Amino acid sequence: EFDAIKIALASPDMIRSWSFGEVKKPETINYRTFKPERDGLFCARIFGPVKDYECLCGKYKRLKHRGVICEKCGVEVTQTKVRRERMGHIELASPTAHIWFLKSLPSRIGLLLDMPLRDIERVLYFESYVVIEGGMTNLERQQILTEEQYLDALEEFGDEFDAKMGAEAIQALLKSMDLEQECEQLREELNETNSETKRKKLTKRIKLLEAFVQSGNKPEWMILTVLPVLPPDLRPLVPLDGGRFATSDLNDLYRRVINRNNRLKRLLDLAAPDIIVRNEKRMLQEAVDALLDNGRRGRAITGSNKRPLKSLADMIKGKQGRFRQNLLGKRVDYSGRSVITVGPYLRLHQCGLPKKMALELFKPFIYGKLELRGLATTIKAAKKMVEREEAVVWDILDEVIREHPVLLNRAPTLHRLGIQAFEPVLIEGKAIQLHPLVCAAYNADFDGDQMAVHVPLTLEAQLEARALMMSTNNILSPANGEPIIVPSQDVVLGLYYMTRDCVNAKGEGMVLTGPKEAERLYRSGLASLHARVKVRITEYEKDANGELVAKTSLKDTTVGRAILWMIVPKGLPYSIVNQALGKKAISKMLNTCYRILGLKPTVIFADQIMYTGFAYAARSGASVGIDDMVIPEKKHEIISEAEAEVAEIQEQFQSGLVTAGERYNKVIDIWAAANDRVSKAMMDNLQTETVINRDGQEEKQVSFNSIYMMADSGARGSAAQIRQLAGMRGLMAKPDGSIIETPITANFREGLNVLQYFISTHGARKGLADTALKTANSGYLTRRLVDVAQDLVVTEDDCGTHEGIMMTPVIEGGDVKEPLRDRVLGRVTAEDVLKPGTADILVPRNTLLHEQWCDLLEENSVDAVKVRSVVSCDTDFGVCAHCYGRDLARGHIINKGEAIGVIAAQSIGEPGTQLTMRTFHIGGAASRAAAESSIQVKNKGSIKLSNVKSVVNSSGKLVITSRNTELKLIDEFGRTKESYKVPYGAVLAKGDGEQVAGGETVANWDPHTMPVITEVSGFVRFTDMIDGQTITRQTDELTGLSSLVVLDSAERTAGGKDLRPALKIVDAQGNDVLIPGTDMPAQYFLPGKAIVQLEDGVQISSGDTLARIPQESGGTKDITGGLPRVADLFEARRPKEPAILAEISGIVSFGKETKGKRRLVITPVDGSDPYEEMIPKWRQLNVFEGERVERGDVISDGPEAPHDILRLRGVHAVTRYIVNEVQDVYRLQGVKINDKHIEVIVRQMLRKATIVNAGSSDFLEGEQVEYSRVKIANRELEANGKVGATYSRDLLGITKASLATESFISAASFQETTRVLTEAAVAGKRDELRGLKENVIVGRLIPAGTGYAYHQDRMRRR
Amino acid sequence: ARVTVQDAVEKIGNRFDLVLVAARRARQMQVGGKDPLVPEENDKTTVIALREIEEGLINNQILDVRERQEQQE
Amino acid sequence: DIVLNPLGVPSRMNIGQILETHLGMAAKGIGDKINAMLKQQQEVAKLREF
Amino acid sequence: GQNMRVAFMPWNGYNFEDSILVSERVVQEDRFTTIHIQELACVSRDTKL
Amino acid sequence: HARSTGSYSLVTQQPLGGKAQFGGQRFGEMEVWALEAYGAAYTLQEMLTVKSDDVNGRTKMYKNIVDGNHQMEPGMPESFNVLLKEIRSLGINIELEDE
Amino acid sequence: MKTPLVTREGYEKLKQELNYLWREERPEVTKKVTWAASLGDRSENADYQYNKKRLREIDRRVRYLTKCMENLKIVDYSPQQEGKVFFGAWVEIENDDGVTHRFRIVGYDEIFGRKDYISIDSPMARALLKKEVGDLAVVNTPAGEASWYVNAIEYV
DNA sequence: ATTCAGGCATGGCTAGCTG
DNA sequence: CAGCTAGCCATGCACATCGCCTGGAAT
RNA sequence: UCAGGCGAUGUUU
Ligand SMILES: [Mg+2]
Ligand SMILES: [Zn+2]
Ligand SMILES: [Zn+2]
Repeated sequence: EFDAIKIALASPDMIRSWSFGEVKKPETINYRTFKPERDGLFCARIFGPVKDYECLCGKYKRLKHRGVICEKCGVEVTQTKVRRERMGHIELASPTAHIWFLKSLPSRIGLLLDMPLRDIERVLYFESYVVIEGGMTNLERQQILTEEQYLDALEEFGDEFDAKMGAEAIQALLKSMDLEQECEQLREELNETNSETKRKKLTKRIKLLEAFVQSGNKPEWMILTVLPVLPPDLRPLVPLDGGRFATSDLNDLYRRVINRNNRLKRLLDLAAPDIIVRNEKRMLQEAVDALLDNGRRGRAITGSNKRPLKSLADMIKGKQGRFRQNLLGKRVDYSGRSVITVGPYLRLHQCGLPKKMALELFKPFIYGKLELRGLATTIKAAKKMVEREEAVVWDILDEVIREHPVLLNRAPTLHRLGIQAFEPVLIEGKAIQLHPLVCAAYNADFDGDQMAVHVPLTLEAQLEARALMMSTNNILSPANGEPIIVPSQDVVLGLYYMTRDCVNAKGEGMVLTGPKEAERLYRSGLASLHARVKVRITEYEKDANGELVAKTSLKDTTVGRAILWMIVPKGLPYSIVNQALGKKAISKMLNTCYRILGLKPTVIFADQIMYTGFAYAARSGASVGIDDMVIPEKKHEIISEAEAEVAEIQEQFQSGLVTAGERYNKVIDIWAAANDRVSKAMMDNLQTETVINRDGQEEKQVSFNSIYMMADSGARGSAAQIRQLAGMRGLMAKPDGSIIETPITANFREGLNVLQYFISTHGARKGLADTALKTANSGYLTRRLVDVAQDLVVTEDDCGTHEGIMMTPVIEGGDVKEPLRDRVLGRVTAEDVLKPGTADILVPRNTLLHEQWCDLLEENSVDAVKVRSVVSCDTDFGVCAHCYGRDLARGHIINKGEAIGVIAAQSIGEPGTQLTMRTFHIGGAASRAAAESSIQVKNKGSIKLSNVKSVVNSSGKLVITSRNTELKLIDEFGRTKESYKVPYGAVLAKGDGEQVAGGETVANWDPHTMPVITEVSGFVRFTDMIDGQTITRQTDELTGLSSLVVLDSAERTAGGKDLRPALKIVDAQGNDVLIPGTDMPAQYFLPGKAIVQLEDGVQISSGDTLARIPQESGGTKDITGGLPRVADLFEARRPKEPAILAEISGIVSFGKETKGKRRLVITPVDGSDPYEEMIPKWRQLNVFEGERVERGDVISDGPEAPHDILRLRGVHAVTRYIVNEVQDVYRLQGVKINDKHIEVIVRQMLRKATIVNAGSSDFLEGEQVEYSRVKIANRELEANGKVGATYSRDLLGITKASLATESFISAASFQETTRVLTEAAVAGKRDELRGLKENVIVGRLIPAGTGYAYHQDRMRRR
Repeated sequence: ARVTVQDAVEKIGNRFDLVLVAARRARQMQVGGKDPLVPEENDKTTVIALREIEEGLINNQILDVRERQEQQE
Repeated sequence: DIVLNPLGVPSRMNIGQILETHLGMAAKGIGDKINAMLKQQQEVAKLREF
Repeated sequence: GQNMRVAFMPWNGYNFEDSILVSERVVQEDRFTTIHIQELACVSRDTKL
Repeated sequence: HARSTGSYSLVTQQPLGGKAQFGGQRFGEMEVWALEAYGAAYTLQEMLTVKSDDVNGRTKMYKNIVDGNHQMEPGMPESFNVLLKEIRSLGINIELEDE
Repeated sequence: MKTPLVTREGYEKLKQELNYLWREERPEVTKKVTWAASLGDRSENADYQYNKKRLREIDRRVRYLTKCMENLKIVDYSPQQEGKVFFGAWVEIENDDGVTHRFRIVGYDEIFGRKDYISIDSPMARALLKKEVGDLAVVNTPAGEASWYVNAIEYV
């Protein structure tokens, strides 16, 4: 029917073209004869009739007269719908300032006139004056004025001179203004600018102006001359029970406006004094302000009782306007809801449903099949039959449900499992029955939850629900490849007790021909359910070219385990079920099954497991008894000794050897130690407590205590809970956070005196409050993410490129945290991978990676892999297939079209509730601080030096004399795997070429002191060293020995203010000592405020530390929070004290000193030198003068700025940074998330860009634009013979890159409305659909799934 | 008589065009005549179409062929 | 008459209901004992002592 | 409420998560039957016409 | 509780809410996200067009259901038409365009 | 309030304890939490709750030890200069009534009763920053003033 | 029977003080 | 004439449900 | 049949 929506401003001509009539009077209705008032806010001769095709006069009442108006009251006859389309207007005598264009912050009018908003307010509220066409007089044009000044001027120049006040003046101004000359002069000025803030203001202004010109608009239209009224229906007048009517809001508002307008109109006849009409106009302006946005001026007008009545701004804004309430989620017919229960007799592709619900749902289908089989003539008797509920209907309903899937929904839908499908099977009762093995995916216990049904209607819909959402086709959460059909909590106890072993029970020591007769024994009751036995079993294996082959043998197993064997399908090995079968075991069982035998076997195997599990668990009967939580016989004595210890410490305190917090910490530590001892005691007294005879004497074994089983299985609870049932329940914090100083020496089995229970209450209540607030923030995060990645759909097949990124296994210097196999699985090769038999290619460059290829990589010690990412595709508007890898939740590569943005968003959002809120994330320096003073090699290999300048002292150790050196890790091949800096004067435990292993500490120093290492041995004198003048002899209490502290120029004397303290090596006598080999003197000169420890008459070595450089370093990484850390990382906030970096490669120097702060300058090798920047010198400097480095290098420390990282290092670098960071923040809390999704979010984060040189293009220089547009532009530009364009990618926070989008309705449905609608309105911004949320709004298809085929056909149409 | 669609996914490697193909065949069977090509089992057109797909004798190609052959008239 | 789920007890650390169950068992024990002693109608002195 | 004999043991799934199970010996003696009372109102307005 | 075809609200021709008022459920925003997550599209279309908004839509739908022919005809929603009117209430001019 | 002065042996011991906590203790509780999360309920579950509590408690310890290791001034001074009692010294003190005591003076982090267990900020040490063998020294206990006498000193 | 008095976090902006 | 710079506003705050209650004062 | 108040049930450190 149509295409792209368009939006613009409105002219009075446009409005009068819109409306059909004109309002005059404020009345509403009679209250007496409920026919509407004449010519008012409900008038047929304006809006239209009430009853279909019946004039209010009561003359014509039949379609015979369709289309003619009345003559006594003059009303057109038409369907009553029209009162949902026609519209009306109002005549305002005075003009009126619209308000969105006045207080949007920025102010459109405001910067249009280049005028202070305050004074513009003053004008529009009648407390000032302003000039228009001052002429050849003393005054100016924009010159605002006050009362007495106006009076004096009129006294002196009451002539042609003109100034006014009120909206008319704004109107005259704007209508007078031109735009061409404005643009010319402003461009002149911008050529002539030199100040950046001025440039910023002027460039905003010029952008707005040139846009306002390009679009076909006229500024004066920003001032309402004629206001349109909303149609009648949309402001309905509902009657209440009683002779009253439910008052709306828009009615009251319009009525107020019309009263005020009519009063003013009456006032312009008597020519009353002007103060009156001024007060009048002020009232009217404030009223129209109220109607458009009640609540943006001062105190908002109230309504009936106390609250701001709702206005149109609220009709659209907020969590309750139209967008988030009636266009993104609509209530829907054909549905219902009820309570759930279990019903384990179901195969997991079917679910219960109650008769009465069904017979209410499928009423249409029933009607149809009825009149098809010919049992009622019309629909009437049909409905009568289906209400009376006679016989045949139930059979009919069975015939129509048989194969007609349905959808089940639960309330807090987080991830796309939140809606699955099923087939019905009719049940009695009144409560939905639902299979057990899905109550984990729904995250739905049976404590009284509620679920909703939905019934697809059309045929495409049925096929969708079956081929995509039926439960069998979801055995893997798209978050991460682990299964989701994990058997949950009883079935596990079942299988557990079904497979285990004692040492001696009935039937031990016999042989069985087959699992068949095994089960036969166990039923007959002549052999225990578990007793080790030799049996025969036969297994299958597909080792051939996809072909099954059998082999049989005599295994040693347990009878029950044999019974379990009769369910495993043909293809597994046998060792998968020959152990305890906890929870992890059965999980990887199903997993291997799915990886090796397709899908159908796995489904049927899951069902059989659940059945047999419930059966044998029941036959087992694992209760819980109070005499089965054994308190160890040593709790008493341990608490006794603890009390003795705190008594000793209290004695020592009142004897005077400790302080307050000292006693505090001492006590708390010894209690904690006692706690741990108790825990170990109970765990040993339970887990293996069973000791029995074997037909010999005795031998211990794992126990049969019910609680230990219910824990070791993996069903519920663990060491922690069994602790809080047996041992003391540790310590309890208090609201202050100060942990309390007396433990709770009791436990839930014994009693509790009051105080203890009270304190535990403290704890629990604080917990609940945090649950609430954290939920809130999690939801908000999820929403924001899905509104930024919404518009990304896999749209082609092969970008055909050669870029990528590098993946390496993450190692913390020591242990490897996550292996290369896991970080690579599924994502697709970028280049080829040559074996470490170099010049021998192993795998091709453009291949998928499944598990066999994974193992092939593992079997050759693959160092790193270059892989295709998403963040660097080459697609127009889309993201190509190969660059996205295995779509988790399915085996093969992603299909051409499956949207990814949304699933990615939901996955990064879901676990979010598990994060904390207020802690301090310290996963980023645990190893940094632990390895500051000692360099940590990561992998095995020899030690290589780079630009060595060192010497081995007489102590027998190698120390380096310059920063020029670098560390490399030689491999067994000859390349470089690891690289490291070289601290000045480091300690080298190893040497060069000395083949060593990986992870070995070979260096040490003080990370707070640069050494003053010598070159050779000798003795030291006080060469150029004077106390008071140069140095000071400060006494050092807490070390015995004292030292010499350098007195800087700012503190020392003046006569030696410049004398540089020196140190020359000498012999025992003091002869002249030069540099070894060279004629140059050999005294080292001391920097300022240093600490010399040695004195006269001291022997040193070749490179011995003479003095010490006090080196301060602040590691205040306390900014880290956790969930807000995630927030800020997707926000791109600038951290508090950002570390500055190296603009361009070159040498460095200083400049002016103390301009409030210090300066810095850098000169390239051969480039533009004058670069400088102001540094607050109080920050540390990790740099020296003579140091020459490369662009993008670091200079100071602290956080690392994403902005600068982007603009300096590389897109690969920035994306790697964000992924490592956010992954660590999660994985610290232990939640697996494949990295693809974070990658795709980052991509959408950096979608905009800016220009550098116009080239031959068609843009302004200082202009912002989306990357894709300009790339496709300059591509076809270069296609012919012209010059390209220059640009720069720039990173933006999500809450911004949402708004700054081609489409606008997208934004308009997100987080605010006024800003977006106004900017778009002044822009005149056309908008194609081209996305998802749009098409969901307008209701046509979606370019995501099947809609992808549809939209391609549509685009091909033209 | 249908639980999963794996064989269909195999015979047409899209898992989406499956939907459209099946729907088209189903409309043919429900609106206007054109009796099915497999022994039915008192089952609805939907399952019928998926089944005739996995039998491997219906896809977009054959559909357009037979539509053209009708339109021959 | 009612069969709850054992695995619910260690999870929700409310060990109480198990003690409640035991003590109730004792209660109904005394009850049934008295009921027998009364149905086999006896001299009241036995009830007194018991 | 009332006091009933109870026993803790899994029993063929039907008490999977927290689903109590109840035997007909209860629903016979009417020892959870409840009584509810609703209240319905008709009115007599006097509208023109 | 369950509803097939009952009343309809007056401002925005949508089904009502609650039970006492004989209405139907609510198909939440996050659920629309889910359905977009799967490739399912026709389901979403007739989930928020034929069963909620287009008056002509559901009349046609009902008349077709009663005779076997399972087939929708989308048309335009109506709450959106209301959104158009309430923005037009202000100084703005919003429109559809050429076909 | 504090003093960054620490002895090198305890420094090494503390660093090793840090490494122990961060390598072979964190990941096990990590696995337990990742496990427990896969259960359905979270407010009706306590295993996740208390295991998370364990994480919080170990995190606080590692934070404290980290800041310490950042701000530890080390003085591994030898017996080079001896004659007074200033730091890192074994000290015998006796009462004029028979009460005797042997102890070594160390920094704040080295007080767990085993070998050398007295902090400098204690009034005892504060009255002994430098003394001579055979001298009186008094302190101000909350129950009044006290007195003892030195016996012997051996640094190492 | 008509009528007129307990929040937080963040970002954006504007006078207002040093060179 | 420029670079902060502290102080003052705008805008934001999960989803789903059920029951009950009350909707201008003066002339 | 609309808007508010109140209370309650779920998921939710
Ligand atoms: Mg629940
Ligand atoms: Zn008429
Ligand atoms: Zn690509």
